[PDB]
Amino acid sequence: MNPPPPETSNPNKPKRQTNQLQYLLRVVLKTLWKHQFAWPFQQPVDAVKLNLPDYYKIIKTPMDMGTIKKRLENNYYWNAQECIQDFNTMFTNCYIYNKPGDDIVLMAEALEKLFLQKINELPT
Ligand SMILES: CC(C)N1c2cc(Nc3nccc(-c4ccccc4)n3)ccc2N(C)C(=O)[C@H]1C
Repeated sequence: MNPPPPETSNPNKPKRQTNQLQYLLRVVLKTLWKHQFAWPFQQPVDAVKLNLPDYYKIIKTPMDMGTIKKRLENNYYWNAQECIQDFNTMFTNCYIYNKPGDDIVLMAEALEKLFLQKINELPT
């Protein structure tokens, strides 16, 4: 049931290491990574382990912080907005598949609040 994980290395993509991208890796992701509620988002959803054969039949653009981290470390992104879009996909996937008030949603919401606080001001 588990599809292959999203791509994290692509030598053909045009890469950059902007100040903003470095900050997203060194400050934003690494602080989120240590949050008490980070653990469900640190790797792709393992639908086999969770016995959720429906998950990837609903969520067609999966994303997780482990993937974002590998992408940042591989300079996969051209700008910070591309990386922020991946974070937003991760959060939105959770809000789509689950319902308001579910425990996993409360965890995603806590992470998102921290994420939005940290990216409110980015380097120049
Ligand atoms: C809804 C839940 C299945 N959920 C999820 C689960 C995990 N991992 C995990 N492992 C053991 C127990 C639990 C668990 C069990 C009952 C209540 C709350 C958590 N969750 C990792 C990520 C996700 N995300 C991001 C989702 O959107 C969906 C797929």
